[PDB]
Parts: sequence; structure tokens; C-alpha cells
Amino acid sequence: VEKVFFVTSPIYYVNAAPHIGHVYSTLITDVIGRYHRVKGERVFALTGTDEHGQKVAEAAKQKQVSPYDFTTAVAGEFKKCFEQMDYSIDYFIRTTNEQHKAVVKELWTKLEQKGDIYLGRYEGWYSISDESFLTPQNITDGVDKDGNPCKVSLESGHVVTWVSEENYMFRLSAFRERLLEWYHANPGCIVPEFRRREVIRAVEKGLPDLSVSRARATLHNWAIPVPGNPDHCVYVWLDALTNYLTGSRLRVDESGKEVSLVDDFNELERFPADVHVIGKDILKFHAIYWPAFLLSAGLPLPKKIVAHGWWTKDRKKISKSLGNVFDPVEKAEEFGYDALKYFLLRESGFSDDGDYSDKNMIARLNGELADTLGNLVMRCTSAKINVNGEWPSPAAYTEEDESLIQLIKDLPGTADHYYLIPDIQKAIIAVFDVLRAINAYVTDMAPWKLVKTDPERLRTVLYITLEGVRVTTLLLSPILPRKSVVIFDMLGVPEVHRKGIENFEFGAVPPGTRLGPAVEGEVLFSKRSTE
Ligand code: MET
Repeated sequence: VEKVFFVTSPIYYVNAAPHIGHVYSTLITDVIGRYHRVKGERVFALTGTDEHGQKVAEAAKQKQVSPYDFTTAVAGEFKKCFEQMDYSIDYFIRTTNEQHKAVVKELWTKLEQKGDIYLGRYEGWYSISDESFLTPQNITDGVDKDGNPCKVSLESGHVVTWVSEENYMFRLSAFRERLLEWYHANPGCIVPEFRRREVIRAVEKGLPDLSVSRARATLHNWAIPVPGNPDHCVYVWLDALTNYLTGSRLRVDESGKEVSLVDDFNELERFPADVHVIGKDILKFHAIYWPAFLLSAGLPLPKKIVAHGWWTKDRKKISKSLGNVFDPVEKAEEFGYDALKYFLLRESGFSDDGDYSDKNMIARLNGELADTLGNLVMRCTSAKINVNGEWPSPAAYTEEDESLIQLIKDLPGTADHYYLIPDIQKAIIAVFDVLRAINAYVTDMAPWKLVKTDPERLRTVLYITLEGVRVTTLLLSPILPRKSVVIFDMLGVPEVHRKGIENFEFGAVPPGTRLGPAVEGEVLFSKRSTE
């Protein structure tokens, strides 16, 4: 099937200002989308804000302003932040959007007509902060923000409350066997694998029916009314998951504004998502509830859900009051945007709860970006080594020449597989193994000596080096979107060769291609001191 590659981030609660967790999640979404665009594919990358619910409504009561003004303010902060992070997102969705509401009502009605929604009661624990139902097995003792004894989530640590309400219930219990068929039929549908094992384990134990409405007062009327029952509002999560569907059905103008909701998802060829990027904290919603709603509705299921871990700074929690902040924009201004992105994508894989420190950030920037990549780019383009300022024509290749050429020929196939898992960390490591190899080849050949001694040999060494740089840079362009453009400018790679699987091929830029012009003091990544 040939379709728009559809990649999504979670839509984030707007109870509070955007922070690193959100930036990271969206960054992951952005990178995947960026990579599929360089393969020449149509892409629709989606992010947004989850704006209804008790959590958000109460967050706005605390700051003492209307939910409409509050959600709009905070959403504005999310957009401003993401614009500043210089992503390439195709649309920003807000669940307050009127067309989103229509799609929710449409899906709800499908589930009802299917016979999968009945009137019942939920009597059990709820975490408002997580907007999540919990069994007693998943709560424990703790202290509220007074210090008085309460119950809290084992998952999250937030206060839980007992809820006893007549609610509309989705028949999730009836989807146990089909969800199990699905997980087993598509053993790559949840990444990383140990999270796939989590979901299976959980669904194996058994599934209770799920409350998909709440009484309207409980939600302070800040939700979507249940169609046909104005006393009930639709569960914030059923509403929020529907954003993926809504997004697949919106025609967007050049300004980034929704202008039309199509009746059928096929019209736009986006749905279902090829990758839902998420955090591990919201796995059940995406891997259990969502495919269950889609099965009931008769909709296609997503191809992959990839769930990453949580961040710490200096081996502690990120928190304003505890005195340990990590501001992505602040660190980008300090170290650079592409560098910070490299770090967050390099320093941790999706199975790990990684760690930012200034020390280790500077170690990677200097180590990998400046010495390994940065220096290689400057040398092979320098007037000292590349005296004619062009891509030379290679002479005959030695076996050592060819060992390196093989590594470069093999790199795209390997990096491709990693980006498709997806495992962005592994893709980066693969590209830098090839970069380390190029540097060691250069050390061996000492092109600086060859310039005097053997210009004919230099032609070969220099051409291999330029091409190795070009290919590695191409495959890193989704990680270093701005720096890759600079690198390609220095190399003098024509625009047409900066994109497309055609240009993953060794030798796509011809000898004789001229290098771009130099500047007095220019440097790709400048070293920074340690303390
Ligand atoms: C459909 S994704 C919803 C995610 C939720 N709003 C959160 O911030 O965790």
C-alpha cells in the first residue's frame, strides 16, 4: 500500500507550561517524519494539545480564569515552544477544535450502534492527574499536598479518589481475544519489545469494561457531551485518542490552519498511523483502549506504537519547586538546537530513563559533533587539503579504500532498518561508527602529506572522504536538519542530491562538483570548555 506516512506525538495536557517531556516526544515524532521525507515519501506529522477534562478544568480554576481563556493561553505556549524548537510538524491539533468534536461524536455513535456501549456504574479508584481508572492492586498509601494520609497511584504517585457514578461503559472485556490475536499477528507493533510483553501480560490477565463517560458536574462541564445524553460527558481519553483520527481527516492550508474535515479517512490516505510516538506512562490507552475502540468502530489499527522512557537531570526528578529544571529552549540557545536534539536522541534509547548533565552534554558535543563530524567536514573541504576546492576524480582503489567504501555502501540499509523500528539512537550510533571509520582511514592516509607527495593518491583518498561525509550527513539530516544543510553547502552538494533514496547510493555526486564558498572564521560545532 502506498499512502501518506502518518506519524504522531501524544497530545499534551494543558494544565501547565510545556517542558522537556513534551519537546522530546514531539522531537521523536519530528525525526521519524523528517527521515521519511528524505526517503522521498509523503508525510503527515501530527502533534497537539489535550484540552478537556477535570485535570485541565481544575488547573484553570486554580489560576482563576475561564477554561476557554486558560486552554488557549497554554496552547499558545505549546505552539510558541514547538515553533522555537524548529520542528517540521504538519499540523497542531487542539481538542477544543469544533471539527475534532464532530469526529468524536461520530466515533462515539459508531461504538454505540455496534452495541459496544451500555449504561452502567464505575465504582473504583480514579487518578485525576493521569485521568486514569485504577484497580486496588495499583494504588498505595501516601500523602496529599497538606501532608495528610491519602491514597496514590503506584504508576505515577498522584492522589487517587474513589468515584461512584452511573457511567456509559465500553465493552473492552469483549476485545481481549482480538487484541491478543493482534499483538501476536504483528510482533513488531509495539516497541520496544519488553513493553510489547507488558501489554500482552496485562491483557492476558483479563480486561474489565471501561467507563467512557462521566457525570457532567464532575467534569465542571469542560468536556464533550455524550451524543443523545446531555447529563454525560465523553471520557477525556476517548476524546483525546480520537485526535489521531481527526488529524487524518483535516485538510490544512499553507498557514497551518485546518480548513476542512473530510467524511472518510481514505480521502487523505493518512489513517491509520504508521507510528504513534508516546511515553511509557500512557501505554495502556494506546495499546489496549485505542485498538479496542478501532476494532469496535471497524477502523484500521495502527502499525506501530513506540514508547520511550522518562528524563532525569543529574540523576534527580525535573521539578521547579525541588530546584532542578531543564529548559530545552535555554539549553538550545546555550549549546545549539541541532546539538541538543542530537544529545537527547543519542544519550538515551527508548528502553532507558536517560540522564542530562552539562558535563555529558559537552562531552558529546565536543566528542562526537565537533571532533568526529565537525573536524572531518572542515578538513576535507579545506584549501590546504582540497587545493582545487572540488570533488576530485578517484584513481584506483586499494583494498583499504574499499573496506571503507563498503562501510559507506552498507550504511543506508542499516540506518534505514533502525529508523523503521524505530530506534533513533541505534541509527545515530550506526552513522557515527562509519564516521569514526572515516577518521581512522584519514589518519592512516595522512592526506596532508599526500598533497606534496602523491596528488594522484590524494584524489582517491579525498574523494572517498568527501563521499563518506556526504552519505553520513544525509542519513543524519533528520537529526541535524540545520547543520546538515550547512554541511551540504560546504560540500557543494546540489539541492537535488540532498534528498531521495537515489542519493543513498555511493557516488551520487560527480567529480568536478565545486565546493561551496568558505567564510573567514566559520565552524560547524565549536568546542566548549569543561569545569
Ligand atoms: C491521545 S495522547 C493523550 C496524552 C495525555 N494528554 C498526556 O498528556 O499524557
